[PDB]
Amino acid sequence: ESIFLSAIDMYGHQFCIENLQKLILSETSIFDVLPNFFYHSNQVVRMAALEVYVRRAYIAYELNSVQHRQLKDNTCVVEFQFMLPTSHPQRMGGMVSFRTFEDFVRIFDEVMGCEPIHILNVAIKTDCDIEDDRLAAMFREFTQQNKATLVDHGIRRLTFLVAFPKFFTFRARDKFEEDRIYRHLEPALAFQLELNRMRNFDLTA
Amino acid sequence: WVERLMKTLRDPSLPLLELQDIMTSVSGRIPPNVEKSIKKEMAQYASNITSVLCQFPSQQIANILDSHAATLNRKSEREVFFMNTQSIVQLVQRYRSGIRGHMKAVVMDLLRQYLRVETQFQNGHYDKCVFALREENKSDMNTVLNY
Repeated sequence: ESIFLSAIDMYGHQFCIENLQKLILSETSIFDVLPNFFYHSNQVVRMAALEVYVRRAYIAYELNSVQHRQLKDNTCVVEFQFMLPTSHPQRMGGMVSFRTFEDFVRIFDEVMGCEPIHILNVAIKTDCDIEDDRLAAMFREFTQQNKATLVDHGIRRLTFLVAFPKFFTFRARDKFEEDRIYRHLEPALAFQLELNRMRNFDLTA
Repeated sequence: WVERLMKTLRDPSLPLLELQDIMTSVSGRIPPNVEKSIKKEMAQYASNITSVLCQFPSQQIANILDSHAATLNRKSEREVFFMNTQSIVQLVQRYRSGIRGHMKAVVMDLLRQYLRVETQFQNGHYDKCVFALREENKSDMNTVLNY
């Protein structure tokens, strides 16, 4: 929070940049803290936290063009343009946070106004009582009823972060909207760790 | 005027606009290699606007130009390159530390203007200070008048 909040006053002190880089490229996991910057109070720290989160999670993907976009309500969006160096070889993506659950569906069509090459990450503040079954049911309802991921522009996968972090991944393209493999794991690390070499096994994390 | 200057100097889009003007005004006499590289680098900078890690690629522009100068074509292909790139050199030198450093530099320079005049009229009466200036700037009285 020191790094993420001291950069905010006037970004570009020529040491804050390096400190953000350290948060990206340090050994210590900060994924137990980064989802707490839903807004926090500044509303600019959203931008910084999303940058660090995506850049640390998407270490393996080669990022080239990141940009911060705003709406005049509660919707910090960030778009990312990267490529795949050596794995199924140019995708695009983005990330946005919400509150409780219904704020997601409320402006779901607005946040999408940025081949299904798009990837969307969604982070939802529900800081109470891990209930994985209920969470999964709630997400399945949206992904089974609403097919904006196919008809708007094409999103390959939709990943929900529940706030330590509890990831739930849903692909509304070909298979049933569920993923038992990457439960509690962000599938951005699917190339960092060679999980495709396990077709012959049934795995439990 | 002050408020508008402060808003302008904190806008990340300023240095690239400057780059656009100085690069477009000189299309010829620039090697195609450096031209292409510069256009690419500034496009990347534009793509990263509104990001906490967004920084003006002054060093990278300087790097490609110094790479061509490291090749160092001789005999009228030397001087043409060093001269028709001077505007870019000035721009990158201004933004070595980013928009932050450039902002502080501008405001500091104005404060120095103040001191440049007002430290000469301390130490006594008007006419004495004027005579001091007259005896320093012997060969030009317009400087004295400006003070």
